Amino acid sequence: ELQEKLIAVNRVSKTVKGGRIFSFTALTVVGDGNGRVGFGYGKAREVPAAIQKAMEKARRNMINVALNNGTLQHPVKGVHTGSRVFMQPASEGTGIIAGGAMRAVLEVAGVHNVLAKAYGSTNPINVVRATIDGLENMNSPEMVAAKRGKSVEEIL
Amino acid sequence: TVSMRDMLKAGVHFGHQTRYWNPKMKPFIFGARNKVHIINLEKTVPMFNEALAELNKIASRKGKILFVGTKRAASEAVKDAALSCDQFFVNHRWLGGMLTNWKTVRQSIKRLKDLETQSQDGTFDKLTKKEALMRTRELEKLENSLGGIKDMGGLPDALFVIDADHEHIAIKEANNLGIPVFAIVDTNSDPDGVDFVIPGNDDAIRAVTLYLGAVAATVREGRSQ
Amino acid sequence: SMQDPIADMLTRIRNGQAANKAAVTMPSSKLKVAIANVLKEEGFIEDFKVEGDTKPELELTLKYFQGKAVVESIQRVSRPGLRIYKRKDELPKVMAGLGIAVVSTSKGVMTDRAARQAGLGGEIICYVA
Amino acid sequence: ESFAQLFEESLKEIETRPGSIVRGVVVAIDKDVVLVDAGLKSESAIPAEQFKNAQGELEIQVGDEVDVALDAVEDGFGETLLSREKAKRHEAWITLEKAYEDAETVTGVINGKVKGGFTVELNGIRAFLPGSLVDVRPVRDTLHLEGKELEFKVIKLDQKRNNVVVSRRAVIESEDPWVAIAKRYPEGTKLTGRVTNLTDYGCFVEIEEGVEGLVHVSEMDWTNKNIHPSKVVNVGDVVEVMVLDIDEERRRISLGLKQ
Amino acid sequence: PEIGEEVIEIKAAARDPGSRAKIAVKTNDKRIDPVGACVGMRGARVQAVSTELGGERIDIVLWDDNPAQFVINAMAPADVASIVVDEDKHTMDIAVEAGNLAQAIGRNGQNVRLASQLSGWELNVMTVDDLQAKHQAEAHAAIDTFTKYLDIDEDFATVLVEEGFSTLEELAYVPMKELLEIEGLDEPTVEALRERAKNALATIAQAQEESL
RNA sequence: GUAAAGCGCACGCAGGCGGUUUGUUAAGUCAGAUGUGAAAUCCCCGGGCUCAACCUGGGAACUGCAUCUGAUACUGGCAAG
RNA sequence: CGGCCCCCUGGACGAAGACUGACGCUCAGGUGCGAAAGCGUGGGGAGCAAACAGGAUUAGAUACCCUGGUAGUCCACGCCGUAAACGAUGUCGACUUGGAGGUUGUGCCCUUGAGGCGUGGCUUCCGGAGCUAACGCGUUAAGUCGACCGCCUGGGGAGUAC
Repeated sequence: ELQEKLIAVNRVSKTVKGGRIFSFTALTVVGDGNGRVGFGYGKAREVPAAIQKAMEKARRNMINVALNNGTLQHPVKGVHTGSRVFMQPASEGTGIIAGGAMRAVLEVAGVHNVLAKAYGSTNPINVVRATIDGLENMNSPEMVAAKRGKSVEEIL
Repeated sequence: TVSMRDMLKAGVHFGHQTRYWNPKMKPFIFGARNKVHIINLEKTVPMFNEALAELNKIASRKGKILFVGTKRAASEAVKDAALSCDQFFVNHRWLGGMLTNWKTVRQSIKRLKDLETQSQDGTFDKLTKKEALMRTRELEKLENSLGGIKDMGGLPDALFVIDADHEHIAIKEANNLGIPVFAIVDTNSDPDGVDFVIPGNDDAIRAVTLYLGAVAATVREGRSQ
Repeated sequence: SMQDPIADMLTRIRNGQAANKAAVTMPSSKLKVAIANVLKEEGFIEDFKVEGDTKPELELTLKYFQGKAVVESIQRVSRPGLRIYKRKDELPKVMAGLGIAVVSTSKGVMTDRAARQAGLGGEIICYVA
Repeated sequence: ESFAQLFEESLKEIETRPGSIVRGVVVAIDKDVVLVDAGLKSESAIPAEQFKNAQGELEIQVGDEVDVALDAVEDGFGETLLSREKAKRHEAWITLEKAYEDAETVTGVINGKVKGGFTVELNGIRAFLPGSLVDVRPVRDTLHLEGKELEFKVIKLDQKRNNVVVSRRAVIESEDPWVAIAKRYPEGTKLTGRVTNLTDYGCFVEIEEGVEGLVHVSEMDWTNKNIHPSKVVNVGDVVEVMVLDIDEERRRISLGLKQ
Repeated sequence: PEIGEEVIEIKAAARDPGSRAKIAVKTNDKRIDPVGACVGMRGARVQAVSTELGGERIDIVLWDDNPAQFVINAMAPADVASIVVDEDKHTMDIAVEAGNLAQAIGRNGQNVRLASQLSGWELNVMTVDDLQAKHQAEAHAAIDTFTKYLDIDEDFATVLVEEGFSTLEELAYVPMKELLEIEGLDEPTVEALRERAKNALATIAQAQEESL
């Protein structure tokens, strides 16, 4: 039921007395096609093991997101370290207008319709984190009604 | 259940000095006496009662309780308390990642159990002396570390702690896993990670004992229920 | 020097929400009062109380729902350096309608929805979410 | 309610700062630490050497009560300054009692003049005296049976510096530190001084009215450099020391202990 | 292996080997997901038990909290909506709809026994309409019993039993202040009418004395 | 602050911004109307060339400017505090 | 900016009151002050010391080290107008958890003692939330905001040429 996308894999080095020890980092993200989403960032000497780790980590520490039907509930900004991200709810049919790692996380999240730009850095890791942050902070109408002591129709 | 007079007698109301406090504890502080913080018993009591009730409820559903104190003043007492209600405890140094990294520690438990078996049930004696001394030493080490939690099986369903600042590693583990935390929190301590905080003197022995005894009684009650 | 009182208000509120302050006090002004009233109506705060004769002090009481604050965001829009005036058609929607935009109009200060209903625009004071 | 506020001020009313109210019940003994609870934030890590009387064995079991001392709080965890100092206040009260009737009567046995004046000891403690006071007249207890028993009749006390000289015999007979710092001066006046803190080059014995002495590291013993003062004497103990040197200007009285 | 390392709280296993094997399991809230681990990648481990000892309809239910959530979980895999309770023998009265009852009940002698041991006691699968039918068959009876309790005039009794919840059968132990809100409450008399019902219970005990 | 980027420091004209209360004005601001904003182009609904491009009817738009009539919370002016 | 004294003189802070009644903040151009070195004229010249000379060192030593040593450093009056002129952090105002100090006021308190409880100004260190690329900053912000100004737009060429 869960869908999982390996966003990126990158070779990283550690210099030692002999020479360079190489290793691989795997950035993955998983989601159930609904609110729930989680990213994982694994590392191992070989690629498949590292992606396996990324999947494992993503599977835990997931996070829920309040989706109005296929899209978002309102425009939302999210940042992390360099990657600053804007994403905006959009009409059915438009699809996921987003670039790169961001796209991937959106798809697994089960959002189908967004207009979305990544300002600043586009370092996959940071940008996916920023996306997750923007999705988490985003609140729903019912939530704001509760926050504020009102009905949904009062807020419209 | 536990009265205010008794707590006063114990020395709960006493709290750390005025240069060592935490401003998140400002609500729980009443005043400062001889440049020493006083804990507000009026606000402490009801919450302590609450915490007791929650612990009882946990017990009723057959919850596993872990008693943590590594202050080495009240290690004996926390062990005693754990045993009275036949629950589990960590009276010596908490192993970093005992709960988060359970699966590894579970092997540790198993090795300890095997060693215990060898010692007692085998009755095999006839072991090379140095080797026998080494095995004995290993047994002692593992008993000290994991004696209380050996029969635990899996992960506790609640975590009682005697000092938050001292056992912050355990607290953090519980939070990461989501285990309910029941902490005694002096003025210097940080109660943010704690779910059911308890403002009381972690240091004084009699106060610690009192805390323990009430907790044990309510666990026993929940078991009876 | 102090140049924008309203903005100072909003910053005070923001800082109180951040710091989990129960109530936030500051010198009173009519526009400030009206803004506070609007917020209360829109439920971002519990209650506001002006007190004093010579130099009265507005005291708002801040709102906290499940630990975290109610006023998720609060920005000035109009400011002394650069004023913003909006016509009724052009009026904004804060957080896609979930938040509000305080707007001063000829018929008083009101939320953006209220202004739209009335059929008139004006100076956009602040967004609240 | 105000129950608690009234209690807080009640409990203020029923404790004081110094070691005055004998309140701490000995709730755990083990060698070499005694511990009490005088209604303080924590329990005191008491030495055994505050509580053995005059021949080297303990005297108080569980439940027993002595007050300790205060006005210093939490070096990082714990509570007190020790209780024998409390006993010093009782000794001071006994000495003051003399004033009432102009005669304090105890046993006082003064064999030899440490710093000019015979040393007189009251039950547990031993204090040092100025010369004249040991004897009412030139009688000179050197010809008396050693460590003889008479009493103490006060000849001289310094009234800020605990130097008290008393008259053993003859029952029938009946700023501030630094201007005139020439009393213990001449070359070699020995003193009885409690050490305060050993700074790994020193010991800081300093007793005589707000002064500072250093018996630092060189004498201390009859080994020079491998000594490490903490091993060789004590913490908080009244000892043999004498001046050897005074600055009245740069306030460095450089005592010694090899004597 | 999670279950083996105390990560999947498995209490009872009310299952019928050789047919259906539905069992619920709890877990310490720590992003574990008990059923998920028991299932695996597209029922990876689920298929193992499926063709383990023989073609069995193994099922896993995400245990929520206490026995109330165990009831619905014992009705799975299906669609429970509500259920009744009692004392020692609560008898979980399954409340579903005819359309969903076909799958819920599954087989007359299969899911009625497999889900009966699920809670350890026994369940009584019923229908949404059935519940209401029996529900009313209870309102009339604290009244449907020849009215052997308080009793006074009948014209006042009808207007009192109109607003009266659960008739008057032992209702004095409930709130004795909301019937005073009723249009007509001078001196404590209705608070006394309930006392009459208590006396009626004593009278019923006297009737037991007449029969014992 | 360290990546480019705080005048070496001040005073200070012009300029920019301006505590709080009342009154007034109505310049800014907002609302409505009138006049205009060529046609074509763009966009919406239609029609005609077999379709399309293309042609084409009606609308919308042309975010503006000018006026007149209102509104007066805010900003401004004036008067008193 | 550092020995004492005197004469003339600017600012800061506190204590209470009394008064004025928005008179305020910022500031392109403009004006002033602006280390050291340097320049001009006139004085002065102990020590130190660019330049210079000799002796060493060295492969060489137009340096480092040694012996000497003149401009200058000092004073008066002018000019110069720059420095890693740095907190590499523009000015003014408001708001946001704490601890340990220093310094300088001041209110009360039995100063019963060097103290006890406050309340102001300036100031050093640590550290929370928050912020930050991180380092770190952290009520003296690099946090949360407002007003005004200054400045940046790849490295070199170049802060150079005209």
